[PDB]
Amino acid sequence: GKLPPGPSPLPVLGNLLQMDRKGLLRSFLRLREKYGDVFTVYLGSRPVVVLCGTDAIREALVDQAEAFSGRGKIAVVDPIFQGYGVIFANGERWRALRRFSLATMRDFGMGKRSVEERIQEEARCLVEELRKSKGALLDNTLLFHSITSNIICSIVFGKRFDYKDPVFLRLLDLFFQSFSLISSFSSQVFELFSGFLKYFPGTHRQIYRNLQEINTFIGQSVEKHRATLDPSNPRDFIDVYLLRMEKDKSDPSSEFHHQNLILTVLSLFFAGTETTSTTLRYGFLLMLKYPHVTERVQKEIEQVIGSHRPPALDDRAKMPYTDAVIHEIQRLGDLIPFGVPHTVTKDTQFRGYVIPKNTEVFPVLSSALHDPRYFETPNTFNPGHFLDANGALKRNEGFMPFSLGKRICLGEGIARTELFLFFTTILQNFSIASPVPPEDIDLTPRESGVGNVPPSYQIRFLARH
Ligand code: HEM
Ligand SMILES: Clc1ccc(-n2ccnc2)cc1
Repeated sequence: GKLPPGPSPLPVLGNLLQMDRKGLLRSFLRLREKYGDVFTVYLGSRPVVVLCGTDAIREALVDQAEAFSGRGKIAVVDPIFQGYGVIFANGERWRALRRFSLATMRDFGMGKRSVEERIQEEARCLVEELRKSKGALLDNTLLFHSITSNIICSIVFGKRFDYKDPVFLRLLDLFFQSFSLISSFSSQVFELFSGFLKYFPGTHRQIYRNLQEINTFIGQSVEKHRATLDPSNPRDFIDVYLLRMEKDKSDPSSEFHHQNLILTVLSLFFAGTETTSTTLRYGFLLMLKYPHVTERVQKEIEQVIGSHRPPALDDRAKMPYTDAVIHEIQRLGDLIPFGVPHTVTKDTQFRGYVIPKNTEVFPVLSSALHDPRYFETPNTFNPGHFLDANGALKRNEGFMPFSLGKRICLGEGIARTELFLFFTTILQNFSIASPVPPEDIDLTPRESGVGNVPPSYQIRFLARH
């Protein structure tokens, strides 16, 4: 049986000595050199199994997507989730919420259409709020978080917030700031010595007080939604959850109990707002480094969508180039370097090693988007990776930014749609430009932990006439 190869760990400390100074990801890469694609590492006491390569990630999450369908714990945030919510819940509790939220939000907009029209709309706004900026050097960080947040809030909270609404701007600002702490160094030195450090002050405390405020807003908005619930017509995700939360109060095992409502509404409100938004942020920072790549996208929009009607989702097909630039933005982006933690649900048999039940598994996704076996020139923005000789969209076994298996990003649908509608609708109406010389544009992440934060930058949105 035995666990995969890795360095011999010391008591308490685990393989802390073999760890690279830069952080976790870098470390897993420096060990893959000595052991290869699949190997074992001990983060302090807890042994994890790292997975590198496009192959290893699928042989596990795709070909045995049941023994790996288990969610692990993320150091700094377990305190607030304690295993609840739809993202961190396990076993039956997981399927319980997963299916519910996947179904609730779906037949409430998501799925397709109702949301598409919602996005073209939110985008329409993002376009007039940008005209207002009269193309003055701004910081799209906040604004971006807004447009992707509204899309999700309309599904969960049902309502939509104004771009300059103080409350709204605080949750957003809170999400951003928090993701940045969740991906900092402590958020990692914690993963290791969480039990050790938690007794002393640090950023781990700040991540708590942060999610707190949000949980409040979530919570105090559950009350508002409470006294206004017209069972004959639910308004959003909260109502539906409320209708079934009240319904099953005779089954003291129904995972539908506040704890979840808040933590699930937080999982969908944080992710739904966070990633899609910083992907575009990274996207555009990449559109300044390569202005010649923008001209094309703005031309492909011109041939297809023309320029007298907002981009529709259908257009993603007739626009194979822009599709590839996005897959490439997403690929180089790599917002989630080593995917949210996993765990085998049973004694699993993998490649010749026997991973005991409940053993944490990290699917280094970064080493799948950057894999040389599937991506020629993986470290170079190359819309080619996703195209054939006849210049058409081509699939690629290495493109797994949302991940794979039963734990695959619940919101892959929305996201891919939001990206294509916002991204083109903007480039359709505006033409980015920034004071920094393209060769000087740096894409190195500002923070790289469980998440990759693109450095902050200024960009002006010159209107196109
Ligand atoms: C730029 C877009 C996005 C990217 C790159 C992304 C990334 C991912 C990744 C890498 C995971 C972990 C998969 C795993 O367990 O191995 C995940 C999970 C998750 N994401 Fe996203 N995500 C995106 C947007 C969204 C959106 C728009 C929502 C909200 C509707 C969302 C909600 C979720 C949820 C609920 C999970 C947990 C799923 C589960 O436990 O089964 N994400 N996503
Ligand atoms: Cl702790 C954590 C992990 C993943 C996500 N996420 C973001 C987008 N999809 C998943 C949010 C929070």
